[PDB]
Amino acid sequence: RPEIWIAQELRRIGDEFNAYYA
Amino acid sequence: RPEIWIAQELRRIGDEFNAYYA
Amino acid sequence: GGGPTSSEQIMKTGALLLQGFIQDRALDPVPQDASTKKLSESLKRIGDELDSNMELQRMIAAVDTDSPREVFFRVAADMFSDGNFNWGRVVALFYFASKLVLKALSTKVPELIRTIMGWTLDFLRERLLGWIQDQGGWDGLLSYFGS
Amino acid sequence: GGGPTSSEQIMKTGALLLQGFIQDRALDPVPQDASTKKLSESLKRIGDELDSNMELQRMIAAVDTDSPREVFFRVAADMFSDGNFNWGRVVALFYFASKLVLKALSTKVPELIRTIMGWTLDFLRERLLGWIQDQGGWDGLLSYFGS
Repeated sequence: RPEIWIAQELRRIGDEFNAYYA
Repeated sequence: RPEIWIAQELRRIGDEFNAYYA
Repeated sequence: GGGPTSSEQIMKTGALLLQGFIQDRALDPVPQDASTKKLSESLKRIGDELDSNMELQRMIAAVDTDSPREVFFRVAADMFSDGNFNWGRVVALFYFASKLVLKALSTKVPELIRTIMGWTLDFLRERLLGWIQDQGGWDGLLSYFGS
Repeated sequence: GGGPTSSEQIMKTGALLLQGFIQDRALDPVPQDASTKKLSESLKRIGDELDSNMELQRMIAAVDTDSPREVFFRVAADMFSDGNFNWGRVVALFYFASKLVLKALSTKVPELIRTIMGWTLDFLRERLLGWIQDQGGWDGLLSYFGS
């Protein structure tokens, strides 16, 4: 399901942001 | 009322078209 | 099995012409047979002309946005109230219908933004607020970005 | 009289940030005080980055369009299902909300076209059809345009 793919991609993106901004 | 202005302008436009296309 | 004069064909071809017109004023092109495409090309020219009618554009933008349906039928009825008919009027009505689509949406984007904001802020209040408070609110994100 | 940690300010500032974000991804800019504008500028950069994420764009476009609300809450719930929170996730959720606005509308334009076509063709059938039949249908308009 694209919805789950998107949730997974946004979580990945968020956590990557956090690694760089923290 | 803009609605009436528009109806008047479209009628004018239509009848002008008809003068040129007929 | 009806020809061009049949109500069936008038409604079918009218729908194709109108849909093509509305898409012109804007995704993919309405499929049209050769004769119908030829009409559409003429309608494109009239639409192009009327789009440069700045007064008309100003007035269409000025119209009250709450009930586009009432606007449509009032304009349509008013246009033809003298009992006269000609092709110029029919095409101008189709043009107005096309502009109403763009106008109507112009109401839609604001309403969609507000609706989607409602979901997001609802989720935030009920699921994220506690954690955000732990950061000292959005001033925490200021810090996060190095500001 | 609450400060940044207050639920009042978190909801007020969150609404301003989200509305500004959604308008970025697109009319006039949401009025924001100096500190809030500074956050918005950072969010603009993250949005800019994620807009170039072609896989993500493909998937957002691929989503079933019937109930954007269900999509939003399923994504939101899924994102935070591991019980973890950070600012990166909050911002990515705001980004998704902004894209949902554009997506949702993409359903709206088709539905608006069909609705407005309904009015127009209804008027045509009941008010114009007789006259159009007198022309021999739309082939009459072909003649009219000199085709």
